[PDB]
Amino acid sequence: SMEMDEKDFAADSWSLAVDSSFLQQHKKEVMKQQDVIYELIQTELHHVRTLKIMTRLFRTGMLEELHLEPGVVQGLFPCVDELSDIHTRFLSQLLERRRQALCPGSTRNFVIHRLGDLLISQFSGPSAEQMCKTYSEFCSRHSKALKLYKELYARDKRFQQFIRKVTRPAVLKRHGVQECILLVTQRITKYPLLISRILQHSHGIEEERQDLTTALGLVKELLSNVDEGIYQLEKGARLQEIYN
Amino acid sequence: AIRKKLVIVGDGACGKTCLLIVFSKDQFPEVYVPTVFENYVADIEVDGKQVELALWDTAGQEDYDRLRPLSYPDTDVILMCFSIDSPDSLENIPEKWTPEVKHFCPNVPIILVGNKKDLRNDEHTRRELAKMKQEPVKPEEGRDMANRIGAFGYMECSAKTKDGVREVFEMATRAALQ
Ligand SMILES: C[C@H]1C=CN(CC2C=Nc3ccccc32)CC1
Repeated sequence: SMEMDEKDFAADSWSLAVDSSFLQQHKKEVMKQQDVIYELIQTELHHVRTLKIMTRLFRTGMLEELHLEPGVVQGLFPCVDELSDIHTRFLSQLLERRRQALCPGSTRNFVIHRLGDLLISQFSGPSAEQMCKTYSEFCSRHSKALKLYKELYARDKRFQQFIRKVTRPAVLKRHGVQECILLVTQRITKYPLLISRILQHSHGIEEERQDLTTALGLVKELLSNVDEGIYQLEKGARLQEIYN
Repeated sequence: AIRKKLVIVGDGACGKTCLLIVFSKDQFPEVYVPTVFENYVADIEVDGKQVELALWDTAGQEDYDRLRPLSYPDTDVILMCFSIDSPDSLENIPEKWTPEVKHFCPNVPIILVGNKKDLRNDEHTRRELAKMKQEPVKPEEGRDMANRIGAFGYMECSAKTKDGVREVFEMATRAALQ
């Protein structure tokens, strides 16, 4: 991620991110809502950072430094380009909404009043259909990717030296090839936990409460559709095994 | 520094995310208690052995039966959570979670963790439960369940007051090493 956005999301909460003289000007309920909204953008920035590691560091690193088929690299990181474009666009609209909410003469003090319209747009229409289709594919190829990684690491010396080398810096501690795959898979289920806690503290403006109410139903409908279209793929699974 | 994977399972209101946050931060979050837990690699040295313990959560996955098992591959220790102020969460342990964990993680040790032990001696908590013909989970009830389900251990902790949290994860590291 870029240095501008890391510093903007370095603090543990919105009440720590904003200037203490600006925090003092607000109600308790507003700070509570803003802490939960900040968590959504902070965890989305980290999710996008994870996907940029899988594509720029893992995927492209293997393509430009190792001698394995492009079908092997594809088996390791399925739909990473499709996911990275989906989440970078979602992050882009979240960060822009925050920037437009900043006070004149400030780069830290902001208050996001309208979020539901942004989440309704993301979790409905063609953007929702592209997430349903991409996550159903990713999560089906999830176990196949882990076995391919385990096979490769235990049988290729150059792949082992590549992995040990790129995952050596302390900042990559939580981001292995397998932790990245699980981090992506678990992300979709984090949205109804965050949207329900924002909705819990958004009862002041009735329009915001109903928009978040709708956005939460859109996420649950999307999650139900992703889950209903999952069927684990196995490398070298016979046709007889699949119809049994 | 051998790498081991720990996964925490349980009902939504059992307090599993809180436990994982309090351990990783090592401090009760003074200003904001986070909604979600992504992952964490804990540096733990139990009994002279250095182990990196990856900490995972199934929170949010409880209703998604074909999404939840994608957290189970390569698990070394399972922490089976239940709330002490919710006796119905303990009842769900042998008939919902236990068949599922033993199917996807065969031969992986399970530690029965009763969270929120502070609420066992809480006024409002005992008062609410009495209004449904109930009381908080007693120590012998948790131990009996841990035995009945074939758990490696039964432990109790309070994520709020921090009592017993360090030892759950040092014992988990030990179970993962067997
Ligand atoms: C241990 C402290 C942790 C949370 N505090 C309340 C708080 C501050 N920000 C928010 C946002 C949403 C919900 C609750 C809060 C009080 C106690």
